[PDB]
Order: sequence, then C-alpha cells, then structure tokens
Amino acid sequence: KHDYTNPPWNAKVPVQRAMQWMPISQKAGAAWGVDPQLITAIIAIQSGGNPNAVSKSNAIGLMQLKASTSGRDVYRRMGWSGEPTTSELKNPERNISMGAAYLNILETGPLAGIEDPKVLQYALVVSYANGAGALLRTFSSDRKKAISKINDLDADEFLEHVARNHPAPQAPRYIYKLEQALDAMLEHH
Repeated sequence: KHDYTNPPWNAKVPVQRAMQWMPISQKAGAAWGVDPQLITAIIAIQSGGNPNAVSKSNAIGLMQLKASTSGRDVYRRMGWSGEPTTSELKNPERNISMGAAYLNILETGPLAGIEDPKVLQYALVVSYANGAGALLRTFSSDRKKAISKINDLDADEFLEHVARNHPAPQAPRYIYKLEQALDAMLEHH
C-alpha cells in the first residue's frame, strides 16, 4: 500500500558507476560470503557509485558506512578497538570491504535463520538502509518468532508484507530499487 514504485528509478547510470568497483566487490563478497551483485546494488542505491558520497549524518563512501554505527559494528566483529576514520571510509577498497562485512553481520546476526536466499536478499537491502530491528518488529517483537514468520514467506510475499506493514515508506522502495539494479546488472557480463 506504500506507493513505493513512484517515482520510477532509472538504475542505468548508478549501476554503470557501481560496476566500476566490481573487481573490489567480487573480492570483498568472496571474503565475507556475500553476493557481489547485492554489494553492487547497494553501492548503486546508497552512493550512486560516488566514492566521496557523505550523508547528512556523515555516512561515508560507496556503501555509506557511518563510523560511530556501521564502522563501530565492523570494528567490533573484527575485534578492533575504536572506529574507522573518515579517510579510511573514503578509500573504495576499505569502504566496500566494510560494507560486505556489515552485510555478513546482518546475515549472521539479526537475520540468522532465514532459509530462502531471495528472501534473505530482500531482508538485507531493507535492513542495510533502514535497520534489521525495525523490519523484524513488523513481524514480531520476538526475533526468533519473526524469523519463523519470514521463513513461511516467498520473496513476493515478503515484499508485499513490507509494502503493507513497514512503517518506513522507503523500506519497500529499497526492494524495488534492488530489482531495478539487478535488471541493469543483466547488461554487464
């Protein structure tokens, strides 16, 4: 019921720009067990493939990591102290390595137990940008119960649930933008 396809998003240039980094995304995806096409879609959607992108809240670089949030999570998972600096997050190789780690952190953490890889992919794009917590709580206040209910859905039912029930209108739009980006990636071989 969110009008999430409006306005139409043309993925062509954002993905063309995100694809410049694909040699890195291939290696980061291999290192973290993460799909390089999901990494590429998230670069296209979050930064437009601009390695110097900086958000209003100082999310930095191709995969829009915030030093005091996503960067801290990447440092904690790695057993490192403190948080990355702005300069480290601007480096395309390190930015993408950290975004891939954050995707692994979401997959192996809050979203652990999701069975269908396509449902997991939709869950990750919505969680990356809007929070794994907010998404899970649309299903249930018990995480374990939310994963159970998600595992009873196919990808189309998952999207339909997010479109009808997610408080954030951008949540279902991330899934739409992901599909536009996967379509545009079909033109790159």
